[PDB]
Amino acid sequence: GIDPFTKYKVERNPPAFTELQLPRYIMAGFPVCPKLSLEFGDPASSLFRWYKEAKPGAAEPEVGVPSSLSPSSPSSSWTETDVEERVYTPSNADIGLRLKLHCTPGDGQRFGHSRELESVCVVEAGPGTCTFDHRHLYTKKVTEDALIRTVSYNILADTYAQTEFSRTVLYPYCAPYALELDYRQNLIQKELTGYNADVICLQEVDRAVFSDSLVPALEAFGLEGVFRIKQHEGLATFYRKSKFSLLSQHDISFYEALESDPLHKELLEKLVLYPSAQEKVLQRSSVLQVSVLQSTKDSSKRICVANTHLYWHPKGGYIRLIQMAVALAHIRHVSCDLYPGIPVIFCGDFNSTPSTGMYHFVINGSIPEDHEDWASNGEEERCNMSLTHFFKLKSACGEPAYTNYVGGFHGCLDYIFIDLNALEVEQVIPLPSHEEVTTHQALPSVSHPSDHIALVCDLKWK
Ligand SMILES: [Mg+2]
Ligand SMILES: [Mg+2]
Repeated sequence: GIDPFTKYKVERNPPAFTELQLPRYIMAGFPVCPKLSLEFGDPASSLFRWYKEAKPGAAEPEVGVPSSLSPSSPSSSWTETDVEERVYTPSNADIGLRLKLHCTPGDGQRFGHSRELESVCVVEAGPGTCTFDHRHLYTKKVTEDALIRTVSYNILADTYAQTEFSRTVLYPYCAPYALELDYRQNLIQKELTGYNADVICLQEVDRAVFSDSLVPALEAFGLEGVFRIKQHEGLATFYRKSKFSLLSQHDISFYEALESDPLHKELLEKLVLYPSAQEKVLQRSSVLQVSVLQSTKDSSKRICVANTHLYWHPKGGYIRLIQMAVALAHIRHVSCDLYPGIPVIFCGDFNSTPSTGMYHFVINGSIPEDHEDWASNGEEERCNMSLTHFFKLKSACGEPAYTNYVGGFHGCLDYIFIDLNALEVEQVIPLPSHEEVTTHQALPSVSHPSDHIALVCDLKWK
């Protein structure tokens, strides 16, 4: 009815849902993570109730009649479930059924008007096994305050997969349905949420994947994220709110920093002696995400979390060297100048195996001017120089046989680098066995949602 006090009153914007979406793909044993954009409220104080179709086909959609959210069907075609949580995980018994979510926005003090929506898909059977199933045995609980469970994962961008070409030439061994973004995202949501991690650094994140898949899944499990585009896709970093808050951000673009920031003046002076190499470096659009996190448990503890995806080309060794030199100089500035020497975690797809110049530089703190990678793409783009950096770094998950495994290539390209003076490794969550990885020849597969393998480790302060 009419509120008779509105003439006397300036009144609140009530809690209200401003996006409500269900996944377009749903599978038994995989969490259904609704997208909720909640204004003037929070999901934690909101109400959720899940319904399932009474039996397959029972809920016939109203023809031509509009809803702004979903199809609409008779209320009597639906059965109320047990589940009053934001996330619903279907069972085998749900196979063949559509789902319906009824939710009421709240802010802890009051509720706003409820909305409801139905899935357009039915629950499907899930894969028999996934490579992360055994790994999840190690990550059943959120870690204690003394630990930082850290993930690094290149999740394979739809913008590079989705293709018929990618399907027929790069990934011909993979079931086409398992290459589909919606299938891979459902696996990725289960994978990442099951790691129960504190810091998650991702690469090859499509913008829409960030907004529609990762944020809804990970925020349901207590993590918040930030995104930085490269060109067609980019980087994401998530952190567990119960253990960290985001204190500051210091993202850079390597070409932009190298040419315009006096921090890198000495490196730039070395490179201008090599016009052709310099041109190739400054044409690259790789970026570096840097997030300084404040511990919610200990006011004295802050950590510098960096994330990157370096230049991809096999002959791009000298470019990756220069990109990492810029990254580490920038990270030194943030972690040692803007903050007085805080620990560094540096995740990424570095597109560099352990035998490369870039890797040598990282773990030794220097590289000589005569290293062969200074002519990785031939004489004209040669750029011999000696570099040094400040850090004592080690790879927390070591040097696996590979972290990227496709039909035509495999190698260790991904690392979680840590400041070994400040952090140590409590445990490494084992990568899938070679026999697991090759069950469907290579990756991705019906059982594994990327062509890379997630690195997961538990770190501790020294
Ligand atoms: Mg890739
Ligand atoms: Mg790569």
